[PDB]
Amino acid sequence: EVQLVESGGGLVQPGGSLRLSCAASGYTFTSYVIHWVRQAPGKGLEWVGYNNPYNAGTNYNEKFKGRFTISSDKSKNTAYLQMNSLRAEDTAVYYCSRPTMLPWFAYWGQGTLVTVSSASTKGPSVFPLAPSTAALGCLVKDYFPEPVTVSWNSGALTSGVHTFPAVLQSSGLYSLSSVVTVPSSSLGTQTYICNVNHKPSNTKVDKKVEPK
Amino acid sequence: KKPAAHLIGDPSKQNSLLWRANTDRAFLQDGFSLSNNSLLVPTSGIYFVYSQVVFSPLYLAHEVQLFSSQYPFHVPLLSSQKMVYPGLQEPWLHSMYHGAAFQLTQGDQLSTHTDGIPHLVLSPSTVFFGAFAL
Amino acid sequence: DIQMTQSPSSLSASVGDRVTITCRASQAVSSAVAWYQQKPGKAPKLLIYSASHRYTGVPSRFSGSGSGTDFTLTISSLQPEDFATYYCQESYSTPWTFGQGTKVEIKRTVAAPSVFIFPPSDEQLKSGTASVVCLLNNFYPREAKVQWKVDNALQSGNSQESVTEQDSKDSTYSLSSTLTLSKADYEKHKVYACEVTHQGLSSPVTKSFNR
Amino acid sequence: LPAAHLIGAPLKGLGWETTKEQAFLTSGTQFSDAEGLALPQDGLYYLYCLVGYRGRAPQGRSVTLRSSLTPELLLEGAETVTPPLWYTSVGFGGLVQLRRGERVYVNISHPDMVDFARGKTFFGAVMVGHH
Amino acid sequence: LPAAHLIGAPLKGQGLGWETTKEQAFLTSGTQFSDAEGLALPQDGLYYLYCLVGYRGRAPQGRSVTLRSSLYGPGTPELLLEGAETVTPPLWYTSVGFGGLVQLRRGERVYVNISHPDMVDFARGKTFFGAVMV
Amino acid sequence: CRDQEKEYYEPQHRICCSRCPPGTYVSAKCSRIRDTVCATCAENSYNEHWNYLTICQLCRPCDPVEIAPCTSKRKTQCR
Repeated sequence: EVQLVESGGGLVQPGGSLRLSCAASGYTFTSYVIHWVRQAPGKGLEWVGYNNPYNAGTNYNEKFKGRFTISSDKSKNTAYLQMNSLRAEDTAVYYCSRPTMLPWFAYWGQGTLVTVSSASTKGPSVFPLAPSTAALGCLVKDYFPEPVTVSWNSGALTSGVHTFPAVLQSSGLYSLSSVVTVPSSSLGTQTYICNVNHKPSNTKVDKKVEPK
Repeated sequence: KKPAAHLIGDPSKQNSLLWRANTDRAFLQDGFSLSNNSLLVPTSGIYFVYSQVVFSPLYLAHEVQLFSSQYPFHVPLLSSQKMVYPGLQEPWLHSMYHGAAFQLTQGDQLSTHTDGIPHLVLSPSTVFFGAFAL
Repeated sequence: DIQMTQSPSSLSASVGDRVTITCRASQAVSSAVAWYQQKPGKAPKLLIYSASHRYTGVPSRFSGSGSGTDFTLTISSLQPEDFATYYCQESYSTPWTFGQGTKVEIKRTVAAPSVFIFPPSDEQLKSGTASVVCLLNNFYPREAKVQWKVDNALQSGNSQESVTEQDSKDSTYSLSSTLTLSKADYEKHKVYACEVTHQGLSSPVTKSFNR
Repeated sequence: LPAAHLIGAPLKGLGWETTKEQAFLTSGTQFSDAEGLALPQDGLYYLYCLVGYRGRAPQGRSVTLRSSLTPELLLEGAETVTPPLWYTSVGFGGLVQLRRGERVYVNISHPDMVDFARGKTFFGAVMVGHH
Repeated sequence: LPAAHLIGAPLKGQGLGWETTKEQAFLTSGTQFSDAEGLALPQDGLYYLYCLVGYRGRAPQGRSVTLRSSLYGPGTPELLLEGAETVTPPLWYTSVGFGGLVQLRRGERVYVNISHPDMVDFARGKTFFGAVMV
Repeated sequence: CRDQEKEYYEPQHRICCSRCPPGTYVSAKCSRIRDTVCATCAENSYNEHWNYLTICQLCRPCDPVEIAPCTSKRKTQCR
């Protein structure tokens, strides 16, 4: 079945350069075009351009012509977007999507985040939020840039969990918490471990939360 | 679902062959799209693509071409010429039509380039350009 | 280069209601228009192409109409998983622009915030700054009010809170309110309380610990 | 798949033939010279029309060609030649969205000089889409 | 989807052949061709045939320029489609084309006959003939 | 096939059967119990050879570009 997977988003300083890769699988890669669509944080959708992996016949949204270049490597079922001299406007979620007919964005990727700022990366610290039906959590504090991944028991404990939208602290770093409600009875049976993952700093922890 | 586009010229612009697909008798169906006066081939497959121009030493020409990355860039698919020479005493008229069947990849860009524009008889009857999948 | 204009910035509606959104094209566009539903953080989804054909796997309750210049998206029996931002899009010509989008908040039977409070972790104390979080789990509507008291001193300028999105199964909001101060200030006081006011509760609830 | 191919025929002393040589009508597609050609299905059709001529003036012929339908012009081609023997052929094709029961006919300006030697004058239709 | 598009090519000095691979030419699933034989199609069905030829009409007159696609009591050819333009004028260019629905049977071969290959334009999409199932 | 010009090959069976005589068109094909059924063409319809054609050509008048006739068997013998 069809699977698109972006990768390579992260931190880039203004005027810098970054290239995004989109891995394809589950359809004969060379008879379908790859689109790139972006969206500035909590805003509309913008089409960047497309590339035909068979004949390289790229077609750009002129807004990025001669500043963005979409390539592809049919030997690796992959589409590429390289973006030169990045800016504020350009900070966004970057999606790759392959259609049915050309203008019908049918299948999307998960998207990947390019943050364009001057500041430096930073890994987050993970502190438990121990319970006092009970509710417990994970405080992921002081990290940059977006985004961070929180999942519980490796994607098992999926229900009742709320991983909050991160906050911009005055320190210039992001922080969020991931809380989940469990049976108050079984805080002795079940293990509660939260998986944190912050790629731009290659930090990746499992924090076990439990009462004192 | 089978794509077909039928584009007619905009008669307001008379000094340029601008393709439009808005009218009752001009349209895009099932995936055809436009892109700077080019028709974007919706899916890789076999299409019949056609176009006709009408005209009212002078050189007349009209080619439907396919845009390519490699060598010649602008590769014509359907071309036709016609010389009219001074000695013009009558309301002369002329209609170069041509269509054919081609193998096209998705996102292919069909465009038409014509010599003798100011003579074009812009109308839904005369000057048009479209293609349909088979 | 065509522009699109969606009619309602947002809209509140209740489960089962008829939701109708309009999108206007800056020029005639045959019938080449698409409709996408997104959700939070996750990728958009194709609901409608060529103005009215549903896409594979799109629930029947989704339906598209529109002629040339103006188009409309309608949902018959609004589920809760029918919540997102719905973008229209001219598929007529490049660069295939999207309207602004339309956000949908589903109405529900007013819920009370199951409040909780959290003592700063010892590990975090080790590093010199302490945060106490307050949680407002599964409530409605979003509108709510949290206040921190440190020995009944009302705090200000040090409170930081964030709400989730409308949950895709029960249409309730959830809120966190992190209170951050240095370690010195933290040990200098004793009673820490989070005070919540919402309709779902008879009277403003408070939760507390001290140490 | 509704379709039609009709050949030019000389009548009086112009009509359209539907059975001889190459001409044919498929599933219930209709025709009658004074009426035109009707199609059994709503859909997108590709119409075409080609006419061969025999110019032999003893000028400036305003030779035109068109298929229609207060009638509606759909497709039109033309050649004026001023200029013994003067053969020329004029042709066109195009997609039209026709509806069931609608009739498409051909209108020629110069039946005095239309060549009838086989595949020189004919018009026809094929469905391509819509469903 | 059986189909063919063949491009004109110059042979010996004064003649004509048909190209099947270069530029735009192509043959699909087992459709056959050989210059001395014609074009055969792998399926029984209704096809749209087409043919267009570009000429460079530059006199030293009265050219009797014609155009024909025919098929093959076995060795008795059957004329299917035919167009013609007689033109009397150093100068001129003209193009002659036609297309039409023929009900062809598997294995039947169709070719094109040109009156004046001495003066047939070969500049790309000027001369070609082809077929597509409908 | 066998000897020609009176017979032709029908591929819906693997046996070659009879042509149709001038002035007729095929009204039904070979079975493996039947031979090609023919039928005489109409007024202004004509054919000129033993033919596996399922329809008759069209008798035309003489185009002023005329000695007769026409009929189902041979044509406008114009000259």
